[PDB]
Amino acid sequence: TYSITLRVFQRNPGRGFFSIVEKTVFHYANGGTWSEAKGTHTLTMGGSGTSGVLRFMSDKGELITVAVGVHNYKRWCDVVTGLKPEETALVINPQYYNNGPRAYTREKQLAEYNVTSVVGTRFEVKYTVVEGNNLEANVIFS
Amino acid sequence: TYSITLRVFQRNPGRGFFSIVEKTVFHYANGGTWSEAKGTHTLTMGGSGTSGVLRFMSDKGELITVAVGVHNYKRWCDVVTGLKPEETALVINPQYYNNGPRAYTREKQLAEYNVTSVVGTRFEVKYTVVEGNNLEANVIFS
Amino acid sequence: TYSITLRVFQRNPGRGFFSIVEKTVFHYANGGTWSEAKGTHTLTMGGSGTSGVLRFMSDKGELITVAVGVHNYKRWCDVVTGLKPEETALVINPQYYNNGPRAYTREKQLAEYNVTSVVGTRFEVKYTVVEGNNLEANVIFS
Amino acid sequence: TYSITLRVFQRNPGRGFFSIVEKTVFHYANGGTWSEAKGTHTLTMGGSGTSGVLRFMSDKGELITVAVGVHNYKRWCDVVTGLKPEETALVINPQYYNNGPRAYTREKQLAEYNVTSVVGTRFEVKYTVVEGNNLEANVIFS
Ligand SMILES: CC(=O)N[C@@H]1[C@@H](O)[C@@H](O)[C@@H](CO)O[C@@H]1O
Ligand SMILES: CC(=O)N[C@@H]1[C@@H](O)[C@@H](O)[C@@H](CO)O[C@@H]1O
Ligand SMILES: CC(=O)N[C@@H]1[C@@H](O)[C@@H](O)[C@@H](CO)O[C@@H]1O
Ligand SMILES: CC(=O)N[C@@H]1[C@@H](O)[C@@H](O)[C@@H](CO)O[C@@H]1O
Ligand SMILES: CC(=O)N[C@@H]1[C@@H](O)[C@H](O)[C@@H](CO)O[C@@H]1O
Ligand SMILES: CC(=O)N[C@@H]1[C@@H](O)[C@H](O)[C@@H](CO)O[C@@H]1O
Ligand SMILES: CC(=O)N[C@@H]1[C@@H](O)[C@H](O)[C@@H](CO)O[C@@H]1O
Ligand SMILES: CC(=O)N[C@@H]1[C@@H](O)[C@H](O)[C@@H](CO)O[C@@H]1O
Repeated sequence: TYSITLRVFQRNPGRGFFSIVEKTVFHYANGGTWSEAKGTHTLTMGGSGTSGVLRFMSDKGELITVAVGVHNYKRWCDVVTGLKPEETALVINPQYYNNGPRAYTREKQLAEYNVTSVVGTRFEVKYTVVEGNNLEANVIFS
Repeated sequence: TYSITLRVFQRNPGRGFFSIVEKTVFHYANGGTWSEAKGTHTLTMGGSGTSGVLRFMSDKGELITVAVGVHNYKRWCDVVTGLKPEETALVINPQYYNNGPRAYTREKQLAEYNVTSVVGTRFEVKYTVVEGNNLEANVIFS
Repeated sequence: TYSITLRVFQRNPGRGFFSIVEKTVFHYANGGTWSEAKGTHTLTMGGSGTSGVLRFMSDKGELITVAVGVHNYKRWCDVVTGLKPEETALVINPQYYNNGPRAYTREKQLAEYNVTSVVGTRFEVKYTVVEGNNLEANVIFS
Repeated sequence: TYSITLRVFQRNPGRGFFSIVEKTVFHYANGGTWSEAKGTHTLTMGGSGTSGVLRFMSDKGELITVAVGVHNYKRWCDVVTGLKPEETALVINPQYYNNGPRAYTREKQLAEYNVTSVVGTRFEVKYTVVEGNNLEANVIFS
């Protein structure tokens, strides 16, 4: 099994406050499950080769997704911003597979990624434990 | 908009205790979002014609999904039991659409549904507010 | 240290639906902390001789407290029903100590307790692991 | 009635990550209740003259309390850091009343407060809606 445990940091009240509105798990590698403990979020997966997505909405209406997973035994991540209401995590998660338009990002096996949305919100995913089967990352909104 | 607010009742400790492991929203009708308040769960959707799925796992390992949505201005529900780890909510939710194998169940526009899993767990979804745009249902595990 | 992990089973929609409105920890035995994981609640305490209280409110306005702790190396529990709004958990938890009016109930060291309230709600606390330092109980509203 | 709604912003992973371990409500003004919605925390109180406390613990072991309430129709707040395990919120909340050692801080009726702890964690409470019965504040750990 692989697990990825996420801690969500929110830095700047001027951007609003984000909460989870959707959590998906892709079906490869015997799937997996999201759980919550002590304010953190863990994605537990049946092996290497799958992922999950958290979609967040701010109290100012902004929609963004955070994807994390393991590809060929190495962690990966992505953040997609500027989403329309119909672009749910259910739409987004599969786009990393089956030659979809986000596969290239999974293939990078990134330990960190940064993006600013068009409306000016900074997002970062930074793995703090980057190797092995019990991975850890901070997700930072600013 | 349509909303469906769910209250989860668990009746029988002998079946174990269930918690949410995934929440999806289908992309029709401008999508929608899950939220939590006072121990309840609300799916807020952009109009009639979409749905969302909660997947639950018990502390005894059982996996089941609960689907709720609105089809042609009437509520619907379903429960799928006996799921394998790879049959995530991300797999299940789309199966109600595009002539998928669960579409017939959405088309029934049920205000209640009952099923017992092969391992003996009873599940019921029962709408308590069955008309209008602010729907309410109890989800009962036993 | 001692821990008590609680699973809350709400059986009967006719009583309405309860959510937590307060959680206290008494200061003996070097105190302790409440945490949440996978829909459960754990009180971790620094030794034998302290306790914590969860207060619940139903969406029909009913207020009740559940107390759990360890007294002379044995678990105890209590449920107080029919509470007024001014009777917060902060009021109730100390009443088990300093020769307060609920001390006798702590002293019973009960592994199960059943009480039905003035509005008809049935409450049960039943420990499923009743000995040792890693205690487990079901809290059932019916 | 008065309500205070809190949004918790954790800015700095270097301080570790905090989660709630206790929530108390003082018994004046007919008491009150904590609730959670969309990742936020609301204390609802029966009138002016009471308060509640959230205690937080970081995954590095740090214990701190945030107190919020209404005194003579004006909001107040306080943050206490460097707490010992025996100094539970149940100990701290009453210290603002009955001529206790923190009463002066309540009496200040602060709309903002900044304190940095012995281990270097910066805390700020800042009310964003500072008048009326529907109060709002950001709680920032940095
Ligand atoms: C071992 C491993 O991670 N295998 C994965 C496989 O499961 C699938 O995700 C594929 C997608 O292009 O990428 C890899 O081959
Ligand atoms: C108005 C309405 O609910 N329309 C829906 C549409 O959105 C889609 O879900 C379709 C699937 O067969 O079922 C209906 O036509
Ligand atoms: C060892 C042990 O549990 N000691 C406790 C002590 O901590 C205190 O709670 C007292 C209350 O009357 O009951 C016992 O003596
Ligand atoms: C109206 C009002 O806020 N009254 C309060 C009262 O309830 C109590 O908290 C007291 C503490 O010294 O401070 C004020 O007098
Ligand atoms: C502005 C923005 O959010 N762009 C995203 C980018 O972050 C992401 O890596 C890519 C692949 O999923 O899709 C979009 O280009
Ligand atoms: C035993 C079991 O869970 N059967 C489910 C049924 O409940 C559901 O309505 C149907 C359509 O989704 O799929 C399966 O037949
Ligand atoms: C009806 C009711 O809630 N009675 C409670 C009882 O359960 C509790 O054990 C006792 C001591 O705390 O106080 C009250 O008698
Ligand atoms: C370093 C620290 O946490 N000091 C606190 C201060 O913040 C608080 O206002 C006061 C009254 O409660 O108690 C302590 O002096």
